[PDB]
Amino acid sequence: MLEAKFEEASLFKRIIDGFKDCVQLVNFQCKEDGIIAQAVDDSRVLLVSLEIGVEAFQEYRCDHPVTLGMDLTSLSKILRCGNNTDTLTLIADNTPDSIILLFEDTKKDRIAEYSLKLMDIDADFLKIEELQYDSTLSLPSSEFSKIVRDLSQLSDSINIMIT
Amino acid sequence: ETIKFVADGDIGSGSVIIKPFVDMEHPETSIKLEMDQPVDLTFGAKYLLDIIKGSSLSDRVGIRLSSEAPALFQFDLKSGFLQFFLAPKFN
Repeated sequence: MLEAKFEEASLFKRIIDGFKDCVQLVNFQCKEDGIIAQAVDDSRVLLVSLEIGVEAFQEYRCDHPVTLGMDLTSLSKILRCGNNTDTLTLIADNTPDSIILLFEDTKKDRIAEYSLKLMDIDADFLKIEELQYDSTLSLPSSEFSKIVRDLSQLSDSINIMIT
Repeated sequence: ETIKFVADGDIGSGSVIIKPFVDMEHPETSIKLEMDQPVDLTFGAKYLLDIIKGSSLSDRVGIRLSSEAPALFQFDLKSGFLQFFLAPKFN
């Protein structure tokens, strides 16, 4: 029986953008210590791996590992009721047909309750991270944003080279 | 030493060069790099454009590159992360 409270719905909405535009369905594994989710694009050249710990939520309690997989384009439509600054809560039970999404904000007036019906997806979970990589770098995400956006204008094919 | 981004397409070509450095006022705008091996890898722009979406989640992006495996792009959350593994092109 799951109950997980994001302090601001913006966060979760933003996290789903990372999957959307590149993946269709997805299993979300909920366990004592948080949520993990994995998805592979159609051509199988991109994997998206998500992990959210307990500390990222406001409240979080999950007393039983539960997979609730779902259509993301369906889920994002519910997220459009988002506000970004609203206190979003996720509820489930032992073996659930639906996840419940629960919005609230500062005035007691506006508590909306949504419900998305779940699906069966076959979980072929993938652990493909290597120990050693040839090179590691980190830079501002906004800076990276620009380089990719810019070079995408000239070619379908960007080449990274470290020497 | 040097990180180099190159798109060489139909209409023309573009080239960005960045050097690793440490910053004083804002240490979160620094460019970190440790290089065990030279890398030379091509990726589909299509996919990098889906990947960069995660900028809205974290200040920094952590890239791991290898000729042996799919590259890893990571945006860290407060107690969590969002990863993107993308396979480079064969040719």
